[PDB]
Parts: sequence; C-alpha cells; structure tokens
Amino acid sequence: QFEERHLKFLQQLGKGNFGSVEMCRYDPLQDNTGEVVAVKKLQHSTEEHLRDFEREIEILKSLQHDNIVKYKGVCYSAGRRNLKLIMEYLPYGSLRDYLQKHKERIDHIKLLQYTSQICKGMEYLGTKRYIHRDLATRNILVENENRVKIGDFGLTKVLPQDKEYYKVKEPGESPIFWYAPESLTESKFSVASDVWSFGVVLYELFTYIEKSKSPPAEFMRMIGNDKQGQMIVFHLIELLKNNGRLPRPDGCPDEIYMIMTECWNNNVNQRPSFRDLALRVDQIRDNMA
Ligand SMILES: N#CC[C@@H](C1CCCC1)n1cc(-c2nc(Nc3ccc(C4CCNCC4)cc3)nc3[nH]ccc23)cn1
Repeated sequence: QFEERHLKFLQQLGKGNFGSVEMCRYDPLQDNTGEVVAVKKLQHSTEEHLRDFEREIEILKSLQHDNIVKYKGVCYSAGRRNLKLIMEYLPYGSLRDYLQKHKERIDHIKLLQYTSQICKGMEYLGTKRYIHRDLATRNILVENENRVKIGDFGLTKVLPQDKEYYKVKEPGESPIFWYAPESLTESKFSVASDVWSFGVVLYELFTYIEKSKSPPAEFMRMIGNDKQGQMIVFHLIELLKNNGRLPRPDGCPDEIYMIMTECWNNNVNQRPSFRDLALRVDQIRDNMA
C-alpha cells in the first residue's frame, strides 16, 4: 500500500537482532505534509528470516487493541525482497529509556497504570493463542504519558491447535534473564512463560532502570561474573531451581514484590493468569488513589 519512492529516511529509532526500525516520512505529494511513520526492516534478508518476517506481519495485522502498536501497511521494492513493515510512530520511544529519563516524575501509581495496560495487551494476545516470547521494557513503547503499547512481535508464535506450549530453539542470542526455567531447559514457551517474563518486566519498572540493578547485572552477581558462555545458562538454571530470585527493588511495596514472586513460580501451572494480575494491580492502584 506504501510505495518506497515516497518513504524519506529521517533517522534510526531502534535495533533488535535481525531487524531495525527507522523514523521516516511518508510524503507522496512531495510537499512535506506527509505523516511520520516507523518502518521495520530485516538487517539480513535470509529466506528463513523473510518467512519469519511475513508471519510476524500477519500476526501484527491481526491485532487491534489499545495497548498494541498499530499496523499501517507493507512496502516492497522489485520482486518482494526488501520487505518493510509500516507502523505508527510513537513520539516518546521505548519505555526503558523513557523511564530512565523521567524517574523523578514517575511515581508508583503511574508505574501501576503502565503495568495494567501491559497486562491488558498480553491478555488480548493470549485470547488469540499468541505467545509473545520477548516481554521486556525495551519492547514497550510510549504513546503519551498515560499510554504504553507492546511494540515488537519478532519472536511471537502461534500455539498449536492441540497443545498449550510451543517448543523452539532459534540460533542466535536469547534474552535468558527474562526466560522461565522451562524455557531455558526445554525451550517451552507458553502463556505461563510470558507471565514469568511479565514478572521480570515488573521488576524492571520498579528499579526505574538503574543499570546496576538490571536483571542481567543482578543475576550475574548472584552466579559470579567468572562464568562464560554455556556455563552462565547452566548456573542460571541451577540458581532458579533452588529458588534464587531477583531481589525486591528499592522502594517497592511488598504487595508488588509478592506479585513478582508469584509470577516467578517454578511450577508453570501455579502462576497467575493475566486477568488475575490485572485485577490485583487495579485494586492496589485504587487503594493508592
Ligand atoms: N518495540 C521495540 C524495540 C525496538 C524494535 C525491536 C526490534 C526492532 C526495533 N524499537 C522499536 C522502536 C519504535 N520507536 C518508535 N518511536 C520512537 C520515537 C522516538 C525515539 C527516540 C526517543 C527519545 N529521543 C530520541 C529518539 C525512539 C523511538 N515508534 C515505533 N513504532 C514502532 C516501533 C517503534 C524503537 N525501537
């Protein structure tokens, strides 16, 4: 629907693994009145990566929710390599950097507003049997001071018709410090592993993204910075099996930390649903207000 001749590059907005997003201006009339959009492209157009990208585009096109970034269209040059995904541009960037910038004006009830919006987005995802697999504040975008949106779906899979989990080990680097134990050990991804990751997101928010307090720093201090390569993952597994967990962040109430620890249950079936998390978060929010 968008033709590449009219997309004018302004700057780079973010990079993941295998993809990047650029701020561009769609200006078909060539009079600087077109709208600013975000454009996602692959950094190395493999055909495996291209099929993954087509499936991701199909997933994002099928989602319509207040806390999910909006699909706008696609764009391809000759043949259909150079495939690009057009999305709405969200003016405040990712929640990670935003929260780092404004820690002095974001109080706990605002964090709980963000938490509840994320939970509604994730529950919507679950009703379509989608598993996000990459829930982290770096993947949350800020539309304005009162609204966040889930922003990337490059790792998202659809559950098989007959099972409640999806087994997958991609080559490349994996956000192992947001991963549930069963995802580290058996590469199993389910709604419950997304709930584990959501607990890590809650931790992130309440640390206000102090980098020494990031999940990687804390886990690597708990297992010792000696470890290299595979050993890291191995020790992580073993640390999670003896109920090692990230500590309560400074200033976090015990109710919030209890939500976190309940998401970090070793037993996949004993973890809360996203609807229950939304309820608990909304009642804490209403108690504070
Ligand atoms: N998710 C997610 C993570 C990554 C994707 C992961 C895989 C590829 C990239 N990522 C997505 C966006 C992104 N950013 C924006 N706006 C925006 C506006 C301003 C700023 C700056 C903010 C502060 N001042 C200086 C400039 C940054 C961003 N809009 C978007 N729409 C769709 C995506 C998207 C940015 N990184």
